[PDB]
Amino acid sequence: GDNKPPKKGPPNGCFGHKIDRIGSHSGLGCNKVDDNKG
Repeated sequence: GDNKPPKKGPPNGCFGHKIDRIGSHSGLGCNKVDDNKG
C-alpha cells in the first residue's frame, strides 16, 4: 500500500473490489467475477 491508496472503508471485508488494474504491492478484488476462480 502507501503508494496505492485503496478505496474508503468498504462494507466489512478485505481490500476493495478488483476495479483497479494491476498492482504489485496492493491487490484489490474482494468480490468474484463471472469467470474461473478458486
